[PDB]
Amino acid sequence: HHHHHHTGWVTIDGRRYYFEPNTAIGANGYKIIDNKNFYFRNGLPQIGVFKGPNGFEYFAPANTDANNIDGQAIRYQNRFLHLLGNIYYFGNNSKAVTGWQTINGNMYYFMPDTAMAAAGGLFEIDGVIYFFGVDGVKAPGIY
Amino acid sequence: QVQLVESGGGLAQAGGSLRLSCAASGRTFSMDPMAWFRQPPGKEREFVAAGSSTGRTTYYADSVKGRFTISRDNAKNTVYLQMNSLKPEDTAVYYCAAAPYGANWYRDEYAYWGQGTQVTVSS
Repeated sequence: HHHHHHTGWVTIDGRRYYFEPNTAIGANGYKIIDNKNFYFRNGLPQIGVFKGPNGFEYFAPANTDANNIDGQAIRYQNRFLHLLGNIYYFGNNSKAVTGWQTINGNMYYFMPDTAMAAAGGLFEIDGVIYFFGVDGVKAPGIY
Repeated sequence: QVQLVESGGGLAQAGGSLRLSCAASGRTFSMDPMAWFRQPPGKEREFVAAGSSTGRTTYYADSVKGRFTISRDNAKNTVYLQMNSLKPEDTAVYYCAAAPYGANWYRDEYAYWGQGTQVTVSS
């Protein structure tokens, strides 16, 4: 295997990994550890927007809000997140919105599986084709 | 703890060139768009340029299109503004910015702002 047996939090090559105490293999999926939320792949906290058991959270780079560490979910309220070329909108509960949304008078569609805005072309949603701008805003009309 | 620091400003003659650098520290910006804004005397802050996380996709104010070029080096956590064919109209305090939280990158809503560097162009 790629890793030897470790348990709990360990530092490897400049990153903190979490290994399951009962199996000594890297953690996978969402976990709250000491009141900090992470989304793991093979022990390594992932950085980005991922779906946890109460919706999409922003698992942020270190020092984004309240001195969070790499991959720790952060408070992120009532604003857009423009990450890696993709567009999200976060509500008052610090979760990314999904489906049809009206924001500042404009209509968006946030993909249910990724929370990313449909953007930059024609998208088929529930049998109907719509046009979305590069900014994720739905144009007038049917296509 | 996070700082954006502009350098490369100052005086220049019309038709000439300047290169601004904005060095970021305290947090990695490789996932965020980065931008330049400017504030002319008496007027409000205005959009100049913005570049995507990798640097592949760029947007420019109509005023500066063709003359100004935005680029970035993520290994250095730095964004640049190459200012060619300078005009007296370009005279302004220039600000670098990162991580927009408004609807689009043109809007003056960014999570991090530089201190600003004075640029003066003479006729």
